[PDB]
Amino acid sequence: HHHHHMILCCGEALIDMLPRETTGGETAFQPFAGGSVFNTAIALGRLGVPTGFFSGISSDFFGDVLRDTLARSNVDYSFAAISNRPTTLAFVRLVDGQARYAFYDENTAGRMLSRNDMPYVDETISAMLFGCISLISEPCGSVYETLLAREAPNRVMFLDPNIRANLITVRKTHLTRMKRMIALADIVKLSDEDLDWFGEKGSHDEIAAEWLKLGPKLVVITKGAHGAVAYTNHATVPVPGVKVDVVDTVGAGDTVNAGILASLHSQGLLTKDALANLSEDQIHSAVALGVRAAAVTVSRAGANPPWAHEMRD
Amino acid sequence: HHHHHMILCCGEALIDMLPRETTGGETAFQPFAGGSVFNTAIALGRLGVPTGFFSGISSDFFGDVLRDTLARSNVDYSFAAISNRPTTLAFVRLVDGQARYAFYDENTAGRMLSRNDMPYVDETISAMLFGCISLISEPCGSVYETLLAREAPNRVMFLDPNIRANLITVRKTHLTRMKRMIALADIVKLSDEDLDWFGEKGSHDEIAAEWLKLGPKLVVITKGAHGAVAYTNHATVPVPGVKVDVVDTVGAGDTVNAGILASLHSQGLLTKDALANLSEDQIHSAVALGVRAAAVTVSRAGANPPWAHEMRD
Ligand code: NA
Ligand code: NA
Ligand code: NA
Ligand code: NA
Ligand code: NA
Ligand code: NA
Ligand code: NA
Ligand code: NA
Repeated sequence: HHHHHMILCCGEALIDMLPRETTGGETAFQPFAGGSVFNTAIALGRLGVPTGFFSGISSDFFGDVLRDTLARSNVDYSFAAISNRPTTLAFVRLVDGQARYAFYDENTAGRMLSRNDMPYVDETISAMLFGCISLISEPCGSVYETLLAREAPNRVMFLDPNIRANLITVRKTHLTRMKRMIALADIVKLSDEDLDWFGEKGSHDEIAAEWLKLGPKLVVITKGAHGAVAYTNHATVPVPGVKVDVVDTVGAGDTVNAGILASLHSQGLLTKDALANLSEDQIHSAVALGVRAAAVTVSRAGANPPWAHEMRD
Repeated sequence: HHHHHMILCCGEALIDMLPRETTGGETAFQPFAGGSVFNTAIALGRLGVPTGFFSGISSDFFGDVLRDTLARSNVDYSFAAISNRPTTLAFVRLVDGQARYAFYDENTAGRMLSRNDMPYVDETISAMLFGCISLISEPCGSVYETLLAREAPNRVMFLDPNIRANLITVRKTHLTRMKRMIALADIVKLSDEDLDWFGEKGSHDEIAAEWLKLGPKLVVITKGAHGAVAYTNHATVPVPGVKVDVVDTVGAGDTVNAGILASLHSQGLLTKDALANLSEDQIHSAVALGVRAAAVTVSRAGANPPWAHEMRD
């Protein structure tokens, strides 16, 4: 009965433009489907969760790449708003030792979203997910914030404040905005790197405790190779990392999101009441699935999350 | 004395994003410096003509590619207006048999040019050059049109209406605008493909005759492999093509522009009076240089025009 309820992901869908060598031996940019909320919808799709995607998607050929990717991962993107504006591009370049970024998001299909584009949300939507860059950008951010505010009292809200300082150099109004978004979330997952960008005092375990009093019932901090720690009002759950050979980490965190949600969905715990009474074991299963799933992704030039027929054992 | 006068190119500078294969065996886009007026400035630079470039150039890394390319071809781009807006991108993709295009020009450094950015033009500027896409785009087009109108009475104007239907599907106001630009030009060069987009009656040789009455003293129609025909009020000059093995044709026409101008510059004929009295031989030398120079470009994945120390014999 809970099994057919949908998780509706709301946020950015973009193209990661990553440097590769041509056969001629020179630098080119290879287009990958991407975006944190997008990547999470894909991973939820591949895990067999009924998944929706609300966003602004272009009708150009890059938009085509995104819709094709969603469709092949069984994500329902009928919610999405299609226009003739271009697709967001995120450029990564290697200069000497380090990466440099260029964010091409002028007048895009994603950025120029409108209140009128807001989707109808009925009782078959058990949970919704929001991300950082789309919530912070203007004018689309106003739309997603509105949507989050409206449905927060009705449904499970998952928030991933993935700070991308490299894409958009972050300021206070961004940390200010994100902070007042946290209040509206039931589940919050962020990396230890993300949490540091918030200027808050104390231990990581201490910060999590403050946020649990702000409305979230579950806070998850991810620690790269070292796995993650999950915090609620009833427990703290360390989950060890998994050793694997890493090609890259694009979309790794997004897969963690998906595993946590898929497990809770599967366990039939995606209600506000059930999240308030999670046992230690239920928390561990969710975060562990998240970690296992991300193990696969980092292996093969992700964002390329695992199908559920992968991870079979 | 005429030898130190500068040709000032005014128009777009963009990045051609062309499909290549990665070592991994998949499609990527390789960034090339490009833009018709840009390509022409480069070629004039490499031919040893004192050359200027007025345009809108980004401060991002794509903008860096363009400034580096200009600098290494000895083009003076101090006239250019630098801002923090992104660089124009022109995507080409091969789908089945044919090419498909995507033009990414939202809120760019090039497109958002202003009246205030207009350059000071003194008596050391013998000639100026304008192109199509920048003259048609808004709001930058208003700026270039203004500039052309102001300096037309003072200096030699060269106009290249290179129609790019694939980049921007062309409408009447574009043909209307281009047409009323032609009046202000002393030299006009366009391809037979370009001329067809104008809906005008009669033979190509007939059309050229009409335009010569509109103000232009010299009209050149290029015919791909078959070379070109040059028209004035005193003569008609067929110039045969050159047989070469062609890698591509990006920037070919732009090199023709440069050779015509370089030759006239060298011959000391870049004045309104001298263009009104060109002999048959003087016309032939100019257009022939244009054709020879373009022979080199089409050979090596241009826009990559010849240095004058190439073409040495
Ligand atoms: Na397209
Ligand atoms: Na914008
Ligand atoms: Na966006
Ligand atoms: Na990966
Ligand atoms: Na940059
Ligand atoms: Na614009
Ligand atoms: Na432009
Ligand atoms: Na070429």
